[PDB]
Amino acid sequence: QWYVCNREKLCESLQAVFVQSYLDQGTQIFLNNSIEKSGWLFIQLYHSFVSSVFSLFMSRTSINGLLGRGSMFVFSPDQFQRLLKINPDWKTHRLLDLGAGDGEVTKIMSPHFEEIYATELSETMIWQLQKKKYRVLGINEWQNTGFQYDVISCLNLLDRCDQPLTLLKDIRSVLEPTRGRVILALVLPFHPYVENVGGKWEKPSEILEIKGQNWEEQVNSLPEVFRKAGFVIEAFTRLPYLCEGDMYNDYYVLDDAVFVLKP
Amino acid sequence: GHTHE
Ligand SMILES: Nc1ncnc2c1ncn2[C@@H]1O[C@H](CSCC[C@H](N)C(=O)O)[C@@H](O)[C@H]1O
Repeated sequence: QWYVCNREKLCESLQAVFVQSYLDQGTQIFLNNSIEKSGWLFIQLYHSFVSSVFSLFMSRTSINGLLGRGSMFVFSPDQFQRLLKINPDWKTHRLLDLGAGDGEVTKIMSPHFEEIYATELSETMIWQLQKKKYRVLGINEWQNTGFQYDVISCLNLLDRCDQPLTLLKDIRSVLEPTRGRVILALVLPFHPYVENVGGKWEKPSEILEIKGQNWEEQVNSLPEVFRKAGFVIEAFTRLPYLCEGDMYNDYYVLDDAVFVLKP
Repeated sequence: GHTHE
C-alpha cells in the first residue's frame, strides 16, 4: 500500500536502483505506540490549549518540541540498513542529519556511527537533540568545519529550506568522496514551504524544478536536480513518513521518496 | 496534525 511503486512509470535507469521496503516490526511498534498515545484525550486537550495560546508567538514545530508531541518515523533499522546496503555490524565515523527534528530518525541511524552531528532551527527541538547527547551544529557551521562527513542525511529538509540547491552543493562540499553517501528524503508531490509563526507557510527563495503529477513522475524528475550539485542516485525506496496522532486521527502518514546518493 | 506540515 505505502511501499509500492509502478516501476514502469520509471525510466529504465531508476528501475534498477530501486529498493523495496515493507512493514517492519519497528514500523509495527511505532504505529502501536502512536495509537496508544493518541488515545489519551485529556492530555491532548492540555496540548491543544497550550498550542492555541502559544501559536500566537511560536512555530508549530517549536510548540510540538516544547510538549514532546509529534515524533515521526521514516525507516526502521531493517529498512535503513538494507537501503544503505550496509551490515548490522557496520560502523563508520561521522554522520550529519540536517534538520534532525526531535532526533528519532537520527536515533534510528545512530548505532552505525561513532560521531553523530546535527543541525536544527527550532531551539525547543535542539534541546531534545542535546538531551540525546548530539553535537548541535549551526546552519552555517556544518559546511565550514574542517571535517569530511562519511554519511550526510538531509531527510525531509528540502521542502522546508530557503536554498535547497545551495544546500546540496554544500553537502557535496563536506562529504567524503570515496565512500561517502547522502541519505535524502522528499515528500512527493513536492510541497516546498518555509515555516513561520502559528503554522503559516512562506515560499522558498530557491524552488526545485521537480515537475510531475504523481510520485513516479517527480522521482523521474529528481536526477537533474541531484546532478547539478554533484550527486547520482545509487539506490532509493518508497516509504511512509509517519507521525504520531492527535485527537481526530490516531496516526498520520505522508508519501516519502528516500534516495541514497553517490558523489 | 502532522509535524512536517
Ligand atoms: N534551514 C534549516 N536548517 C536546518 N534545519 C531546518 C532548516 N529549516 C527548517 N529546519 C528544520 O527541519 C525540520 C524538518 S522535520 C524533518 C525531520 C526528520 N524527521 C528527520 O529526522 O530527518 C524542522 O523541524 C525544522 O525545524
